[PDB]
Amino acid sequence: NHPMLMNLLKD
Amino acid sequence: SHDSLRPKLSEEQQHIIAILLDAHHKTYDPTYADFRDFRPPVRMSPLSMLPHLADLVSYSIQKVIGFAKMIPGFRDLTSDDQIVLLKSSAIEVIMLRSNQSFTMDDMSWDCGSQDYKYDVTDVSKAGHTLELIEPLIKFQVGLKKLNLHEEEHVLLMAICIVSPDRPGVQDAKLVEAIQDRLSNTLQTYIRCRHPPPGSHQLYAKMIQKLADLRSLNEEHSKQYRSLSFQPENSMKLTPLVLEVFGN
Ligand SMILES: CCCC(CCC)(c1ccc(OC[C@@H](O)CO)cc1)c1ccc(OC[C@H](O)C(C)(C)C)cc1
Repeated sequence: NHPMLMNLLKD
Repeated sequence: SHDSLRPKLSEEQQHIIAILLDAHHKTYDPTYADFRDFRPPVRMSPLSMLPHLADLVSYSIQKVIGFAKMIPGFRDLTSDDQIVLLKSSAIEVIMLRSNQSFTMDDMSWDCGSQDYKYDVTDVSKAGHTLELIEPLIKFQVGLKKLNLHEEEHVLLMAICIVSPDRPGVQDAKLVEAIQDRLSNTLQTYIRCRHPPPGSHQLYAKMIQKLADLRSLNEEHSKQYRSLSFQPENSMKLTPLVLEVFGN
């Protein structure tokens, strides 16, 4: 449950 | 013993440094132009700086994540480990990166206009007490006095992030493998590029600053938990701060 962190990590 | 006792920087170590300098330069704005987009500072209502500083911290978390993604190997860890590492380190990296704007004159953060010149009273007006403020200022002064090269500063932030001993890390050995490559690069950099004196005992002093950051993290976390327990305070935070620091 860390969608914003996960988004900022994605490429 | 070989990569660590290496006399001069290898080509690989040189690339690591170049990558981290680029990563820092694309995630640290020394003009602080985005600060005008935050909720305005309110000074002189005791938590009056909480909204502005919540925005500043939220912005800073985004930049720390941006930096972390460029550390060689970091993106090759599992997503869960990346998350754990960033949740645990974010406040420490913020403390490290802020040192670039910190001035020993009046022990303030110059960012770089009067409204965005932050002092101990601003931290106080975010809800923090002297139990945090005092060791935080000590740390900023201690770090500033080390007079790090930018190379050492970016290596220290990366080493901070990729710490295998954080609670919740799954693949500790893989994390350690990255941290070791970075620590060796730092050791070799200091030996061959940092002139005596000031290279004297520099590596051990930097490692000590990492331990000091752990203590500062614990104190900040305790105070944050106290503040954010009251939902009217949590309401004033940002979605990313809540996600990364908890609610
Ligand atoms: C007066 C603020 C000084 C400081 C010191 C951190 C060492 C700061 C942070 C980021 C900066 O960013 C810019 C910098 O990197 C440019 O070099 C500058 C300064 C800070 C900010 C917020 C603080 O608390 C926030 C609460 O915990 C909250 C709201 C989460 C509930 C505590 C300290």
